[PDB]
Amino acid sequence: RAALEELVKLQGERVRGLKQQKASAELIEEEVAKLLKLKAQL
Amino acid sequence: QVQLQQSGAELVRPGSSVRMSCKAVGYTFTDYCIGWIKQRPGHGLEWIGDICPGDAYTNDNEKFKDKATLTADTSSTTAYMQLSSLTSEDSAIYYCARGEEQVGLRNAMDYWGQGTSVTVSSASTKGPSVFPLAPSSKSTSGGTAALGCLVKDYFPEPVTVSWNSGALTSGVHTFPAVLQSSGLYSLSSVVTVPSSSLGTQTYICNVNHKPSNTKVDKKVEPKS
Amino acid sequence: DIVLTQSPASLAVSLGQRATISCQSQSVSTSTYNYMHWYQQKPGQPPKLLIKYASNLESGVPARFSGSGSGTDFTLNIHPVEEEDTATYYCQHSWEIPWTFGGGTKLEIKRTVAAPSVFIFPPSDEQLKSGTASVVCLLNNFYPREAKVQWKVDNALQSGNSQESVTEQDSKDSTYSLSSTLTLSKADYEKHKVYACEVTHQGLSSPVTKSFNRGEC
Repeated sequence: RAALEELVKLQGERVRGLKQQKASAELIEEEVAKLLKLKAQL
Repeated sequence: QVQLQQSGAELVRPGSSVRMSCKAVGYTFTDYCIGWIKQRPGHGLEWIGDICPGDAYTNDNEKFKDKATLTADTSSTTAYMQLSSLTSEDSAIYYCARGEEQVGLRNAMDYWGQGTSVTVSSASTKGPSVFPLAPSSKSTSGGTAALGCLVKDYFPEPVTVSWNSGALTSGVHTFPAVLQSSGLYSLSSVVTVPSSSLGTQTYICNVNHKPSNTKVDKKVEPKS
Repeated sequence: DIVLTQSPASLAVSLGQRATISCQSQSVSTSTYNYMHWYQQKPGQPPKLLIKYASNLESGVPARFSGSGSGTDFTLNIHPVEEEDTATYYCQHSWEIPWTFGGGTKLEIKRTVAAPSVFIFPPSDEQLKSGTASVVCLLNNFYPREAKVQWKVDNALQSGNSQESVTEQDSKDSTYSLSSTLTLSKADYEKHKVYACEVTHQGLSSPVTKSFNRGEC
């Protein structure tokens, strides 16, 4: 679980960084969808 | 319940700096960004910037680069906005609103604060004079008469008016304030009542002007 | 920045009919989501979110409100329209920084013609002590908003010495009210007798005048 929690924490910081970098809205969707996928496993 | 509790109205001089607060409760403070919105007559709504608490960063509007500064205090779950180099163009109502999830999609703003009115002026605070609008003696015996209160010469906005301590609300019209040429505001508040009640029933307008600590209870009766 | 063009800027719709507000801009949609949102703002109140992501109705918001469209065109629909729906409606994108709003659409509720009840008020003796006389004319609960208030003092038409205020459309009976204040100096006021307020409105088949005599009980 701790290994899976590490993935969610990291992916959640991925979508944050991309927001700070003012990346496109399309990219944010994809990465939020990744986080959603990971959260469903926890 | 999610609530965004903003600070009170402010009257400040041109060239000065002001700082307002936004207390957010009912949800995890660091999971959402908070948007700041500017509203002044004739300019609709305008996005000032977002604050994203926790590992705090901001989403910036270039038009408000040196004008607005967004900060946050996670421990007290309070967001702050500071407006500097204030001019008349900064006179507006400012809302804070809960925006997107920090790790979620781009979003709208669902929960809003009640707003903080900022008046940029060099004019002094002045309490209003309250004058009766006495019901006409020409009032139809079994019909409807009108009476009210004239609230004149005050600054700044707003004044609040109730009737009989808020018990009388039906038929009440409190008109929007009009800016007189003297730079002072003025408005009226009227109410329609049965003509058979003019000589027997009590009608008192409750005028309140917070910026000058002015509270006036004016009884309105037929002029004899 | 991204410009949101709303149309119309103002709208008048009868009870039970349909309100259609449009918002046009550059594409603020992906292939999956549409990042356009709708707000309602009534006078004296903060704006209230109605629709997020083009067509998702917020909980608590009546089903009479609906949204549609994608990419460059979005429409807000209100059906049926009710008295309490009088407000300004805004569109807003969350596509890319900065977020911007549309110009806004002022929705007026249309109703049957109502003639104004007219009342005139002489200045109080308390005010006269200060050296200023204010004469007020009241136009109560009328529709449409258009009304003509003409001040007369001893049958002499006035100009440039009055200011009128109008209430927001009542969210229950869809009427308006109007107050007109005639401002005179104590000297100019006490040199005359007959003060009259003449009102011209669609609901009136003839101009209605209310008057009083200075000093008359």
